[PDB]
Amino acid sequence: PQAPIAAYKPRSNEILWDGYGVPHIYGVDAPSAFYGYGWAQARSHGDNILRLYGEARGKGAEYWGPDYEQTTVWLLTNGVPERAQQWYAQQSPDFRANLDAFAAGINAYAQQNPDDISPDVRQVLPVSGADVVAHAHRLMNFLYVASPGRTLGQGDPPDL
Amino acid sequence: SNSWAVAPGKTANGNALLLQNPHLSWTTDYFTYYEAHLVTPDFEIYGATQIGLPVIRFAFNQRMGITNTVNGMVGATNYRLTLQDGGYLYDGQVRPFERRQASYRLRQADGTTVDKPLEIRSSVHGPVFERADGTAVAVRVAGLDRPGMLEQYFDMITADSFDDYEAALARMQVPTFNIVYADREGTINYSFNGVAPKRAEGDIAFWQGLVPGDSSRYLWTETHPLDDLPRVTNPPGGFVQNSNDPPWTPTWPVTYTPKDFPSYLAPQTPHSLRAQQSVRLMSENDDLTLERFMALQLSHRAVMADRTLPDLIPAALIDPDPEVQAAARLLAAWDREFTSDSRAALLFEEWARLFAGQNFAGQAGFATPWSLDKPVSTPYGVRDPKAAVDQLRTAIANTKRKYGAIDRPFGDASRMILNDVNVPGAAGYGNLGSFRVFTWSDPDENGVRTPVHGETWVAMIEFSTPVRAYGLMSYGNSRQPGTTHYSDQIERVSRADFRELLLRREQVEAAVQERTPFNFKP
Repeated sequence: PQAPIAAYKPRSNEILWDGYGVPHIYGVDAPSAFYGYGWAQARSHGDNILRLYGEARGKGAEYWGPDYEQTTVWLLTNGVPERAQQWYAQQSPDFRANLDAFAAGINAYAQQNPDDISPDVRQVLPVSGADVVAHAHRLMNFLYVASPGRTLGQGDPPDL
Repeated sequence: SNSWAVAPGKTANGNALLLQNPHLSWTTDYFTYYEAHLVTPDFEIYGATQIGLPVIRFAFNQRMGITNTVNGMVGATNYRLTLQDGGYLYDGQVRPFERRQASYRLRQADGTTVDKPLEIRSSVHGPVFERADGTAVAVRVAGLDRPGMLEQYFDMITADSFDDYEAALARMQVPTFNIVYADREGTINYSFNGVAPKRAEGDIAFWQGLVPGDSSRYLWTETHPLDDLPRVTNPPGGFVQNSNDPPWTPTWPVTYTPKDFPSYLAPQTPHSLRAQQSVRLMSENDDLTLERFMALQLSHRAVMADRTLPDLIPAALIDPDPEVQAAARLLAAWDREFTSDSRAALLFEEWARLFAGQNFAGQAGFATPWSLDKPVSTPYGVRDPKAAVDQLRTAIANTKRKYGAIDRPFGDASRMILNDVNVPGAAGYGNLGSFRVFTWSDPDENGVRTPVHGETWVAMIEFSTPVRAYGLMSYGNSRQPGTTHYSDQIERVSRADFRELLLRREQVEAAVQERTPFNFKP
């Protein structure tokens, strides 16, 4: 039974990015790697991440007006933001710390590079572990499983 | 989306192979994928995931990997309520709603907010919405008590063994998706995963429609555990697959049938021609290398032309219109591959739009209907060739109007364009048989079209020691304004020139172009 190659043991926290902008995040422990990952995602997709986290808070209509209002009504009516706070508290201690670290990484990216964050989404910062849980909740249960279109009797999302 | 896992016995070198190949919109923000590599002293994960997710759904490492496709697990019910006397009828008697006065703020054009009230009503079923047409619908979503979705994925993708993988999967915290697994020890697995309500009656279509909201008869309360769901591990055929087909040919020969499961879990509809190709490409090939595995992934066959052109062409050559006759000869001489240089493909698509509907999934035009007894060779034939020739007449006109001619090269109309990169297209619509998918948009005024959806993250992994993996991301790793990493992979995609995915520290150090020291002080 051949064993795999020796696992790398990181001695410092660093992102080594390659020439296509792929981050290789090395952490001395789990929370450090999650923080690095949050930082990297904020660098690569920061604006749209903040916008989505804003929506999953129930705050789309408040932050960005009418175009975001029907999603706000869907998510508030289905209790998504409060349920996310519940699920966040119901995490295991260890995994909650990874989620907090991911959110801290986002916040730290934005704090050290405020020029990279679009004006319209700055009001979303700071983000929390619960925000991360909430977007995942909206995505799985209230986009994939239960879509507004199926319940409300509308149409299917952007292609054509 | 496509997904393949191949067992060691079906390969030349003896190492399992995995294909990750999700198809989603190239524009929808929450569907945008991101590639990354996380390494700590205790775990390593490489792969892609939707932005804003802190765990990698399409992951692999030196020991194992997974991939996902949409299965449509019916995890919610929409109930039609019968309103009466300010309440709703339920088990003979009027029952009042739970009602809660909430509110939210709405941004105004001048940058201020106004406070807007929002009543939230629930029946026993769940929250109540009113459709425009006046129907009161209560929605009941399963699995609202499953807080561990992210951690389940995290434990699945860092599993020390298949047994640990399965134990995590078995928590039922991930509410949907087909999930395919493979590892360096040689195990492959397919699971039709999700949180599915236990119900005592009704097939899937009944539970996808509006279910009566006036009786506890239809009020489910429990959900199925993992071992009630279609699954396949290390099957005799040496592979598993799913290309969004119902879970009834996840391998070949099969290991179960629809009768073996409750009829509300998955449909028993005809498998797409892409799904049929998925099965053929794995089953008909033996002694697979990673190189051959990758070549097979690029398959772009107009399978529906295989099923229809034998009947359509001679019928069309009978027609007195010289243009229809010429359309028939052009189609007859085509090798039935969606290549850049194909002069017939665009015209064939337009014919198929009419023959099989705008989504190409229509069955009524075929002479021989689909059957699970011949799941990769039906449906077949043209039922009414005279009608189909009329469809070709119309399609000729449509083709000329959209593209300027009946024989414009496929890759001249079909382009992949990101920022200032503009490269020739190939492959196409899944429902026509193309395994590699590019769901081409409608053309602009000049007949140019681009992918709205299709290949996004694509990776193929051999679980040798060390592992060997290749991949591309159609739309790059960044979408932030000004990034050099949005349009920098699409030219490679146009040539199927895959990047070696770099997991070993020495490879990473050789490829490094930027270093971000960080530290996290809780």
